[PDB]
Amino acid sequence: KDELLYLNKAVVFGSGAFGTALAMVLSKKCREVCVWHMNEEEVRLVNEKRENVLFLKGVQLASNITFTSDVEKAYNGAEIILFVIPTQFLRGFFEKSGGNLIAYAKEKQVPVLVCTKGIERSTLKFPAEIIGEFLPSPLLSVLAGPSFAIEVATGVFTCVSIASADINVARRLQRIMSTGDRSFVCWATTDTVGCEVASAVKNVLAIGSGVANGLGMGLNARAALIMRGLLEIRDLTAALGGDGSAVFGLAGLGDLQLTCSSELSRNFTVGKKLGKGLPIEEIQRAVAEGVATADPLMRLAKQLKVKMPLCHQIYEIVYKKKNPRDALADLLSCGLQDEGLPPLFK
Amino acid sequence: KDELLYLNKAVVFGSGAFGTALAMVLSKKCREVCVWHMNEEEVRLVNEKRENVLFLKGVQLASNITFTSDVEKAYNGAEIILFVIPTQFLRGFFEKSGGNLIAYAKEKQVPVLVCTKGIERSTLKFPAEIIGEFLPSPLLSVLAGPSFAIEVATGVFTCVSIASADINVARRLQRIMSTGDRSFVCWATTDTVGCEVASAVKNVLAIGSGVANGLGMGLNARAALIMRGLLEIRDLTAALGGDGSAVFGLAGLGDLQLTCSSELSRNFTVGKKLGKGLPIEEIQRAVAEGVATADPLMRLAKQLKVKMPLCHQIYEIVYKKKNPRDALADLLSCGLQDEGLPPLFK
Ligand SMILES: CCCCCCCCCCCCCCC
Ligand SMILES: CCCCCCCCCCCCCCC
Ligand SMILES: Fc1nc(Cl)c2nc[nH]c2n1
Ligand SMILES: Fc1nc(Cl)c2nc[nH]c2n1
Repeated sequence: KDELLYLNKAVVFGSGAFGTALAMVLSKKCREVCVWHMNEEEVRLVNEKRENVLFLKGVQLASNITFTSDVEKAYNGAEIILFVIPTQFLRGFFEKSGGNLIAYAKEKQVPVLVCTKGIERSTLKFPAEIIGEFLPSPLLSVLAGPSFAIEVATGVFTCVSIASADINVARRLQRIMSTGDRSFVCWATTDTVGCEVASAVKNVLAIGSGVANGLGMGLNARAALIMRGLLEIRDLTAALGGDGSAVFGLAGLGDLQLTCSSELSRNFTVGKKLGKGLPIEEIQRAVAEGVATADPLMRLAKQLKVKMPLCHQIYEIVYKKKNPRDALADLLSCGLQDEGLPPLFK
Repeated sequence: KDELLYLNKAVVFGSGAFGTALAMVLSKKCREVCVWHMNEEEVRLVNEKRENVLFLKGVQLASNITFTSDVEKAYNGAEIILFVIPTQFLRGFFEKSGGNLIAYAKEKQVPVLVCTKGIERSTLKFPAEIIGEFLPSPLLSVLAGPSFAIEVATGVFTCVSIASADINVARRLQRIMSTGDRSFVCWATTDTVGCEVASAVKNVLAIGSGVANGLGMGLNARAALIMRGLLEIRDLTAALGGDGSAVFGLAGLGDLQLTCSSELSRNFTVGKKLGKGLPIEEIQRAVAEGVATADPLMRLAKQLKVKMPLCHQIYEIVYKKKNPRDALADLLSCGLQDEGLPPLFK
């Protein structure tokens, strides 16, 4: 059924740019939308100026969006729950404040949409997997795709995929998240692993994109990094048991090419400074997702015996003061090779 | 063998930007490089100013690159032949001036590299297929990948794929085209059809990218157009008997994302003006490859019963004065769907 679903209430845990942007999306499909933010003082401010001046300045929030520091009131009555809490705080949130939330979600069978991205350092697990330790899979879906927050928040045409092991679960969330004016369109897929992998790895690759630019390279190089980088996402996805159908879709190449072409992003800028010879210490003044993700990514890759040429070199440049130019030469020391892509048709 | 091959002579038929750029690449692997250009008066000019002021202004040609209007002297002694002659002139060139050239190529078993891109209107065939009517396949390879001419001509890091039904043929051309400083790296593949399809369709899609921009959309939209557009390249490739291994590689998504992000390209500008409501007649002052390719592409698609949503709508906007906004709505009238990508791993 391509018929949309409207709800009475939606709750979004995570007040970042993406989370706020998604709250704007939901304000067009849900009579009420609550956005949980821990700092009460800042919550009042946001509700007063009707604008998330903290992480989405310049965008006026719909009048039916209300920020709150009260976890209980936040999810109370919600018919869909979105998690956009940073990876490092995810587990702690559930242990310290998710008790009743979890019970409610299970009791009322409320759909949960995972929008958090990254890799937990202690377990090398992805967001949806972490959340899966507290909530059952039947209620878990992941949202991923080329979706700059500003564009999503202001209703500029955007496409994303919704992933769930059970495609029917994804299709229902697809009916909830897709907007009436077709400005936010969702596509269903089963590849939850591919989505989480791509969402994490793209940030590391984006730093490599920055490096290439700071190294004097142009757009041909960026296109090659994206194409060869996507294969690393594919290989890691396979090793993690993912079906891989999201790799060459919106969450995979779609989001990857977008993220690697965002020259003003912190991942890019950090990479550019690294390509220009600046030491990481000096650059650190700004925590780019790519920097934080590179270590656990490398450890997970090693643990699974997955070779990730680009990501490995990016880790060396960022963590082992490796000279960008030398890293590049090492990458190319492999010699002439075949593109390494299987045929699609026999 | 990852060991490079150097030659005494190389000839490039086609003096355009890409052809000249490739001549620069060859000047680093071939003692002598001839570039055929029909107009003798212009040939003398280029050789005097040692610069292709006609299609690659600003780039000084290597001293071992010589332009010429003499087809015979051009290929005489060449150990590799590149064709970059525009599609519409390809067949006529072989009929009127390729007689001895063809004989020589067959006699000496000289490798031929097809760099021309497009669709011949009269036969709806691709460049390598057209050339295949005069020369045997064993000697035919195709070059495709994200490769802006200026960057290639000046040695800025670039990656491309070399396609040949017989992978061993591609691997040898890969040893010839790849440069000693690893600034131009070639990857071998068998998907000649996918490469030719992607190279032609990308220009039509680039116009759609322009439309999206002139329509007020942002980068999320562009990323979605690239991802969904790639599927049209895939489907058409399948229908033409291609193995498809190039679709998600350098010649496919690599070149596509690059071509769709070139905001200053004619395909983009034409698309932008169309998205802004300007009639094609008014815009035409500049023949964008996308405009010329859209008609034969649509006719070939219809002939093979291949649905190409984006390319079809772009054809309507360009040839049938269809309102960009209406085209967009028609594209989205399909309703909620699954992403439609098969799993890569079982
Ligand atoms: C980290 C610097 C940016 C690199 C520029 C892109 C180069 C892409 C080529 C990758 C080839 C990898 C060889 C496979 C082992
Ligand atoms: C031609 C205008 C540009 C369109 C902007 C990109 C939209 C991509 C969505 C395509 C969906 C196609 C539905 C499949 C039939
Ligand atoms: F952001 C953010 N979110 C949550 Cl949930 C937190 N818990 C402790 N610090 C935290 N910071
Ligand atoms: F460009 C270009 N190339 C060739 Cl080969 C031609 N033959 C006739 N006009 C032509 N224009």
